[PDB]
Amino acid sequence: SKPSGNYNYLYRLLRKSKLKPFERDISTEIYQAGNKPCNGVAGPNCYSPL
Amino acid sequence: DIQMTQSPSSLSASLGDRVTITCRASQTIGRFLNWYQQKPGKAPKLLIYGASSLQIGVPSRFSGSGSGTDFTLTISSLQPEDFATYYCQQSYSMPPVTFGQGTRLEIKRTVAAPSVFIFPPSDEQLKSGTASVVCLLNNFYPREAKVQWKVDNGNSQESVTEQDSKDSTYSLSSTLTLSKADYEKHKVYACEVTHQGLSSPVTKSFNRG
Amino acid sequence: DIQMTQSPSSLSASLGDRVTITCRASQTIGRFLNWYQQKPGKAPKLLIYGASSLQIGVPSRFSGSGSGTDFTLTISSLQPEDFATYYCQQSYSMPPVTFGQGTRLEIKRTVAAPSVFIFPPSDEQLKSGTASVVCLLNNFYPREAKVQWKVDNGNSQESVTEQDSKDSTYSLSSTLTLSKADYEKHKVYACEVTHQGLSSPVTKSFNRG
Amino acid sequence: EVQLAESGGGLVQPGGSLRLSCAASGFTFSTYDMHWVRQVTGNGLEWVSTIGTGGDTYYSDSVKGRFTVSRENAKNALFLQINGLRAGDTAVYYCARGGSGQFWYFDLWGRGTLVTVSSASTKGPSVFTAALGCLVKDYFPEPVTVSWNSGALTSGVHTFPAVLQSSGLYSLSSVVTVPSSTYICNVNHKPSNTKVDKRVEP
Amino acid sequence: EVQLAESGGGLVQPGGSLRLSCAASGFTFSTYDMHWVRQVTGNGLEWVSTIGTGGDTYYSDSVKGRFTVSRENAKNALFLQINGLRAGDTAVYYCARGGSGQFWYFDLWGRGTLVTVSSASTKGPSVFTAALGCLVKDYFPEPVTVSWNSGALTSGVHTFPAVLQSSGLYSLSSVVTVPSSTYICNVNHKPSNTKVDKRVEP
Repeated sequence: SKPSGNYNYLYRLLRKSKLKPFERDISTEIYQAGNKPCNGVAGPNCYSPL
Repeated sequence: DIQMTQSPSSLSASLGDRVTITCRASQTIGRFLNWYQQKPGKAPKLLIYGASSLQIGVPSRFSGSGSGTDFTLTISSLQPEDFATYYCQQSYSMPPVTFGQGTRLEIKRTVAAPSVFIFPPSDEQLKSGTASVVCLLNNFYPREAKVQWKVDNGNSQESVTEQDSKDSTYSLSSTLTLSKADYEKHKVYACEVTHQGLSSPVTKSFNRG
Repeated sequence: DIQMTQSPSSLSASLGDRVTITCRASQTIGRFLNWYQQKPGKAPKLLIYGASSLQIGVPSRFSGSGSGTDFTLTISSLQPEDFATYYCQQSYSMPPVTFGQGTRLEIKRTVAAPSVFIFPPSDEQLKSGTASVVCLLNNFYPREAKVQWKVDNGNSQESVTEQDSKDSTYSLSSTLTLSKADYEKHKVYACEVTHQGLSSPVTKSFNRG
Repeated sequence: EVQLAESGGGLVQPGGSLRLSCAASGFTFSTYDMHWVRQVTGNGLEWVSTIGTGGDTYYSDSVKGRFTVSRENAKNALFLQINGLRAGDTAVYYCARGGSGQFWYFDLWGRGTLVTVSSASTKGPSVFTAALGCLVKDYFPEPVTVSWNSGALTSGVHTFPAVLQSSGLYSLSSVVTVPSSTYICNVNHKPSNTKVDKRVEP
Repeated sequence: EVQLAESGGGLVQPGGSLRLSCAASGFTFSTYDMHWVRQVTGNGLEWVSTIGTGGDTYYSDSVKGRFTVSRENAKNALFLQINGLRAGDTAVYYCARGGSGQFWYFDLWGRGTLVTVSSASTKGPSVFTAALGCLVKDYFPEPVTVSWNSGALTSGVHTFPAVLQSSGLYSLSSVVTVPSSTYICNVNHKPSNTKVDKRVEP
């Protein structure tokens, strides 16, 4: 019962390399994306978080 | 969700021949697969369960093979009691069990051409409501034939009988549906015949006065 | 001194099919013959010894037959673990033992056509006088794809990968090797392709990059 | 002998309630699971529902929500409550038993029952060397066959399977061979309890 | 378990001395005969030599005169000394055991070893919807396969076996599928202790 929502529920959309069964991942701070990973922060060309 | 892909709709072979009924799965199911035999005149019956085990009472001429994603039901010597329909069922996921589309086993013989006949509707059908024109293909082995209809060079479903053991051939009947007494509405009513080893007349029509 | 003549180098068959690998000898050797199985990814292993005795651990689907001057290794139902290379060996003259040339067992499917592609390498090789031009034939079911090279419309050794486990097709790679001053002397090149399904691609012109 | 009984299958209005029945005999019924599989005319087998030993029920995707399978440990009675039927549900239902083991396999089959969903009713059909035939229209599912010579000629007679019509009725195209170097084609109908006949000549 | 070990296979100058080794385990080694069978690249099996239980030795026609097989009853140690090797002797050797009976047949096979006789040496290779790839020249027998983008790429990746060169080196070819409605080929040459890579971006 949250007409607003927009949080409290997330899902991953990357890292399809191996994805072993029953192996979860919580690290979503920053990941290699684009030519330069934004020096380790989020933004354009580095939308690696879920 | 799991689907099965069996052998083609029909398989033609003679007595004592070796038939390998192939049936593949959409994913790996291991050995959770079983076969069934169903004669169109009676209830179905299982032959191979678990794709490796033999059901009690089944002759030793039957044999099951295949696992994971491809399964093959191999028969060594076809007997007159073995010609029937067969189905493969997956059992990996128990609630959503599915079956194959089926595979027909028929006796192989020479290419028998049908006796192509066509008869007009009697006066009773003309006194009655919507008339119809029927086409007939009798006693032919290549059941792959199909009959259509053309108007002056509303088609209905055709009907095929079982393979009569007297000649090992099939009989087909197809009819055309029209409106109230439309038999006098047109002079030409074309039956579209098509059969292997036959001239296949695309427009077999009457000649009204 | 004793020579052996086996079946053709390659045999095509599907799962559950019956394969009879024939291997003949130069003279009467009695029953002093044995069969061996060798997968290209591991060491060889024996299946039939003495042409009548089955090796312990081998499934009953393998069967050896023949004696004297003609031997036949009969397989009843092919399994995914059966597709490998086989060799026959005579044992009559034990110090001068000889082996057969080999027989490959491949999965039978539709006749796929090789997707013929050609692309030049980078300038790193063009900096040297010995340039090269590759001619790619990928994902085709057969393996006897004969590829040559034509200068101005030299030849080298081609390369073929193993059959895929899902597509059941082979991939071929041929390269044009030019010696010193041949890269700078000749400008136009052509790849010669010959395979079933194509419209005789004897010439596939290409220009130096 | 070991066999499974069946009853209750028949014509029903679309969406009308219908109850099937199955009765086992010749084995311990309390220690085996039961399954319900249908087969549309011209189609293959299709699992509908099942019930295990512990009383748990299971249904298919297009089956759950309108079906209800029930089973009693005594009297060897098996039932399948059906509601909300439609034209797409017309199929031959077979009572089957689940064999012992770890996976679901059908080791015992019953005689099977026919269930047809339609709003039409029984209607009297009309009958309409060379070979000829009499066309039949406005037919209905019947337990008898077609004959010739007012019922005296049945050897050289061929009867094609029926086909459905838009008015909820069937049609037949039986033929016969007569010498021509002409007989009355008689059509009997048990559900109509009325006989009709005609004739055709070369 | 029961298996046969092997060691000593490697590159050697033409005519240089070489000694292979085979170690058995899991059975009474002193009561079984041992055989040596080679297999040239692309060719079939070829019997080289063997030694019986009594210490007697036997060789082939092109093998006798330059080979020397030896075997110790203890330590399950089997050896095969070779001298005067040539380019035509490059083949994959296998350690095999002679089973019981009155005829020669190999009931047990070893891991197999590779022996190459050439005067060349290891040299660093040079690397050079559409389908393209990278071309490698001046290669060398390698223990690891070539991958694209460190193997993390999930697209269509293929690698062809090497081809012989005039100077004793090799050459390898690889293809890849890229969108053309960009990856880096990683050639990690282990014997050269140096990695080389290239890109095939459109």
